[PDB]
Amino acid sequence: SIVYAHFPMQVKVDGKTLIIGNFLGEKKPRFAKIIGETKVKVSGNDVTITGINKEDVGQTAANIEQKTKIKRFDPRIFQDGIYIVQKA
Amino acid sequence: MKGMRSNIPRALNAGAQIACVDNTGAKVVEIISVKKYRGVKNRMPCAGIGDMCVVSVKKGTPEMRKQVLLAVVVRQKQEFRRPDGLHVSFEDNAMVITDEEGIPKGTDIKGPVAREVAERFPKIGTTASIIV
Amino acid sequence: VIDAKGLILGRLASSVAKQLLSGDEKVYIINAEQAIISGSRAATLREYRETRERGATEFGPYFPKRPDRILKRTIRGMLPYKRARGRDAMSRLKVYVGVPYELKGAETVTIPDADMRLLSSSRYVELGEVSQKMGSKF
Amino acid sequence: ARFPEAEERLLNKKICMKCNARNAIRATRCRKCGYGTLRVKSKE
Amino acid sequence: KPGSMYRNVRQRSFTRRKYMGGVPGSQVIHYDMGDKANTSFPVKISLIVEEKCQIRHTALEAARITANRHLVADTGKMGFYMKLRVYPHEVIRENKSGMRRAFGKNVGTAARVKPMQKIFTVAVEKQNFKAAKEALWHAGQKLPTPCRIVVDEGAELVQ
Amino acid sequence: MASIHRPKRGSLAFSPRKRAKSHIPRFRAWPEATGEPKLQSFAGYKVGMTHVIMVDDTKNSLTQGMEISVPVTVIETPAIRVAAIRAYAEDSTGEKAIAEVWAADLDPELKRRIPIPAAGNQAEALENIGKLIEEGRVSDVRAVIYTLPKSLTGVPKKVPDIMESGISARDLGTKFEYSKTILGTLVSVTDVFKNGTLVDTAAITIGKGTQGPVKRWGIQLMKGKHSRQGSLRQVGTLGAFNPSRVSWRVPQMGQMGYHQRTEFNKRILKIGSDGEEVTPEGGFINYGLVRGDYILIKGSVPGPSKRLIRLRDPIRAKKADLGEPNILYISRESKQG
RNA sequence: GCUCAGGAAUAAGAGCUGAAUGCAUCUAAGCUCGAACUCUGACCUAAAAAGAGACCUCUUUAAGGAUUCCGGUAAAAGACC
RNA sequence: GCAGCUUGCUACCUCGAUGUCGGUUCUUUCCAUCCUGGCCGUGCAGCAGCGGCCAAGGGUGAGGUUGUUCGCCUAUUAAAGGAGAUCGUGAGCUGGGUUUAGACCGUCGUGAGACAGGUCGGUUACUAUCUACUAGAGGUGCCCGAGGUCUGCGGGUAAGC
RNA sequence: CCCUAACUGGAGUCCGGUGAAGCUUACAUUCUAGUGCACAGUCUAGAGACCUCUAGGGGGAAGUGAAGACCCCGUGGAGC
RNA sequence: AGCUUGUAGUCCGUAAGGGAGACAACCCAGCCCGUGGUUAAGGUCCCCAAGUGUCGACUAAGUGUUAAUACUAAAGGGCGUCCCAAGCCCCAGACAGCUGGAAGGUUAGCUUAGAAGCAGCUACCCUUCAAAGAGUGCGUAACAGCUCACCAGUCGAGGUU
Ligand SMILES: [Mg+2]
Ligand SMILES: [Mg+2]
Ligand SMILES: [Mg+2]
Ligand SMILES: [Mg+2]
Ligand SMILES: [Zn+2]
Repeated sequence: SIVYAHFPMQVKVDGKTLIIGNFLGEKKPRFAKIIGETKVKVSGNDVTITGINKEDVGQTAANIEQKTKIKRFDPRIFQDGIYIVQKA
Repeated sequence: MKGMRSNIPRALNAGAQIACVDNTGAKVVEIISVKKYRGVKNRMPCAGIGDMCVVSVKKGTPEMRKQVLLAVVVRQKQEFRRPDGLHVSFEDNAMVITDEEGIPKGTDIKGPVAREVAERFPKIGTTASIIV
Repeated sequence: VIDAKGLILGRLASSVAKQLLSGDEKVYIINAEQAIISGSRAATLREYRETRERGATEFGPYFPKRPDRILKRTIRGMLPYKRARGRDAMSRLKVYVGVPYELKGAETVTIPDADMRLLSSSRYVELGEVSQKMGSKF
Repeated sequence: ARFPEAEERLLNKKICMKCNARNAIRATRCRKCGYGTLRVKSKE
Repeated sequence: KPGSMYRNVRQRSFTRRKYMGGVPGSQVIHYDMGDKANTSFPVKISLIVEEKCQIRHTALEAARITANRHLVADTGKMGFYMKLRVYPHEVIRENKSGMRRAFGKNVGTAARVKPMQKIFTVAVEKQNFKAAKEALWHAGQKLPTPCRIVVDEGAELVQ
Repeated sequence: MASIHRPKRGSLAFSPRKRAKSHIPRFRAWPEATGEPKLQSFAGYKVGMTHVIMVDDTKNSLTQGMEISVPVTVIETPAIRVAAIRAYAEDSTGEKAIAEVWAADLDPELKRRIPIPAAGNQAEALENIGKLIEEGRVSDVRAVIYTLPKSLTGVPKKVPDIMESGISARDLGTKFEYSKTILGTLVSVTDVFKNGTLVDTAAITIGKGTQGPVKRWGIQLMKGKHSRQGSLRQVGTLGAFNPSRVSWRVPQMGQMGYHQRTEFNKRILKIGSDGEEVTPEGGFINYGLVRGDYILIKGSVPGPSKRLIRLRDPIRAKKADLGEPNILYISRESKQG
């Protein structure tokens, strides 16, 4: 699932990567790799990740979550990125 | 700070005495240190045109005398080259008492000042009369 | 010729050293880049890194980087290479990375002792991995 | 901004009280030093 | 001085009051704790020593204080009877020239022990046994020797 | 002891500092090909220095859009001849030369360097190389070129200089075909470099002979009262008590100059054809005057006048395509007085 | 006047999969990221690398090398061009 | 408990001599991290702090008093870290202090004299035998004879911060 | 002094003539750790090293000069 | 303290030869010369003579591969792993989960309005049904539900101190 406060996000699938643009006032968009044939689909404020390999989908979700972590502030007041509402 | 088009050698040396050329009330100052200068071993700090440096008043009015202040160099006797190829030099070093930003305490400057300090510090440019 | 495909390093070196010293024709170790070194990954890498960067430039220990050079150096230690017997023995050893053209299709034999099948667990690394971690193109 | 998922995956973990390593919830032993006592990540 | 300065038993005993001089006093005030007038505690555990050594009186005082605090906090003021056993009879001397007439002068008092010799003893009910073990384990932490806990009486009750 | 820290004197990335074993710079690394086939190098002879007035066009620079004065080095580049083709094979122990085919026609003055190869196998040798590449043994191809210094006048020598270059393509077959096409012909400097591009220069530097530690490593003299006690330009201490040896990293005296050096990201400002456009009154000092085609390089170049300069396309360039410089005035004043 | 990266494998650390201990768990196997560090890539030197090298050309009473002679891009003597 | 970087304890080596303190020059090592790189906690809104973990690649300066180490002070600075190397370094330098012979002041002694107190003055020897290192040459070894062009076992780097 | 640079004359470097002295049990192309009267080029275990020659500054040979001037000892002296 | 001063035995001093990496005094041995043979200490993967020896287990750390020894790190901890014994529950059914239940009353005493299970006296808040509470926590002015403790259906073999 997606969450944001002020800066809307442009999650766009392109090739074997997921590009995150405009994350917390971001000019250089971040890159998340896609492992295996794990087809991902973006729809509003949620992402669904299909696949036949359990470790593959798990690692893809982990990469997507780990790329979008803001690492210089307080989790109380800044809470943005992509979070897993349900494991594989 | 903002880069200068020209290239300025660091002529004046920490320990030098300059003749301040404004109407603030001081005649002679003593360069103590140069802002934004690390240095290496055994090297004395040095300052050139358009360098903000802390000084000490040696000759002037009693209230101004014995005061640590900030000032920049507006002229120097050591030659430096223009962007398009030419060398410019003066007969004497000079300095003006200012603040951290660049506002000079004096409202009148005597003699010419180099145009590069005029571009770096606009206030010195406006307060001056003749620029060469 | 001896094929170093899946053999323990010290066991192979000890057998080859002894039967060089006994006095015979020369010996050839081929595929000296997938020999096994039992032990955990991190400890092996740490020990070989410390061995590599240990000398002084003029006269310090110059530990080699190439895999066959490492195997030759390992055999060099089980052998009196300063004496005449040891130098003659060292003159009859040739360890090759891969398979040289002249030894192509040659009849092979193996040391039945040094076998990775004779190992309790799966805690080992291959020699080429350490060679590449030390920065060698082979 | 306090949202459910962000607090779920950000500040819902226990902290080792000696080396400050963060652990899981249903735990009683630091995974890296084994210290017995674990507190909880500070709330608001 | 540090603890390990006077902890080994290498030399003879030195305890005759009437020959030496000027021994400083002690800090441990009471050697019996808790309900002295009670005699009906079915469980009697104790802290024993695993090696010969010398214990300063200050260490004994610290151990007694900590055990007292724990036991009173958990078991209760009338639910136990602690009793220290070893009294410090030895005397400690610290040289203070060089090695010229190096014989020392009295600076303190110590209590020698022997392996498997009881130091503390706590009596409790059945419901406060774990608290007794918890209390006796902290007391042995201030003590200069390895220590183990033995349940002397009512072993079948607890075990 | 409260020690005052100081960066080390001189660089140990160039040691040992000994005389170059040859008078011709040798290249250790060739770039990656990113275009149509062509040679990756060229050769020439240094003449001297001048300056030009060019409208500044470096993007984002402070002085953009205004006139500036720039020092430039003029380099004479007579056309070179591609004299041979060499094939290399890859294995465990690195590349190994496996074949060469020479051109049929060659300059008679090449006999001063080596005896002239005789025209034996030309078509059969080339088809031999082709069969080798067809069976996937050959990995790369290199060209052998030499210069023709007899046309110049300021360079006394009349014997060619032989060196190996590299072809730039995206496949071995393309390199072989291009090498076959260009074998035994004359290649002009314009066929290798485009005006305004960057290059890398290599050459042997000026020789100073044996020099002491002060001028060789730039150590400090003796100061104050110590300046008149017997040791002024000698080094302070050769080492500590232990270890009982002099380290190789201590400054000492020896050869200075005549090493091989490389300069990065020098821009080409003008490809000329007629020498009258650069020759000052009275000619260059100790050289003479330019007769053939030349090339202008922004900045300085290692080595003195009459030294061979090798050029190759950039190996660590950053900036994108720059463009053709706008030269307004080229100084032809006398270099003398 | 010029003076970069990019990549590989990692430390602390952050995760995925996962059982002993049905659940849960960053670890016990296994896997993914992760530093001015390490390696590679640039750069200088290097067949006296004793496994003492490869290829080509010219020629074996020759090819070719030295000395003499006129010099300097080199130079303490030698060497080098 | 660790280190041997302060002072003690001992008397194992050196009295037919191993040239003292501090500073200067130049090279290197350790990490118990002052800055630069990466992380974790917070009684962390932001800025800036506080505490801890990995990391020794680079940096760690200029001045006034004092013989000083140490320490105080000044204006900058990203910061102006601490130790080891015969308390690194006198066949490299200096000679300010201590440690000879001269003299003055105070205190001791009846006196010659003394101070562990202060002050002024006061010679710095040598043509490098061996080894190590920095550079330059002549041989012999491998090799058909000669020349040329290469590869790269290895060595070095901070080449940038 | 920052921060060094160019130049001049005498030495040095190279060639001809003349022509000494001082350290020296022996061997000796070394480096690291240990051991040993606890500060090893020669011992123990490793690592390196083809030989000869020229120039150069002094890291080491606890480098050479010299029966310690500091401290103690002698039923040794001298002066006061 | 490889310190200082005693005592019994044996040694070095004045003691070869064999083994300990080298080792004044540690182990075997006290030694006229020459030849053959078997053993002691100690060893048997290679350096290096003789075992890649046999049986039963342990260690995963290159820990260790170091009789004595002036040459070898401690308290404390480990749901790391290998064993012994003692208790407790147990296939008519123990532990971890799947589940819901935790309803009677209460909104406990509480002045601040309010600390209404979670500031501050009390006591099992139900005669009663597995459950039902004066009760931990997300929530929580107070609460409230969500529900802690605490039992109940459910799997299906050992669990636990
Ligand atoms: Mg010296
Ligand atoms: Mg007497
Ligand atoms: Mg005897
Ligand atoms: Mg013996
Ligand atoms: Zn922890």
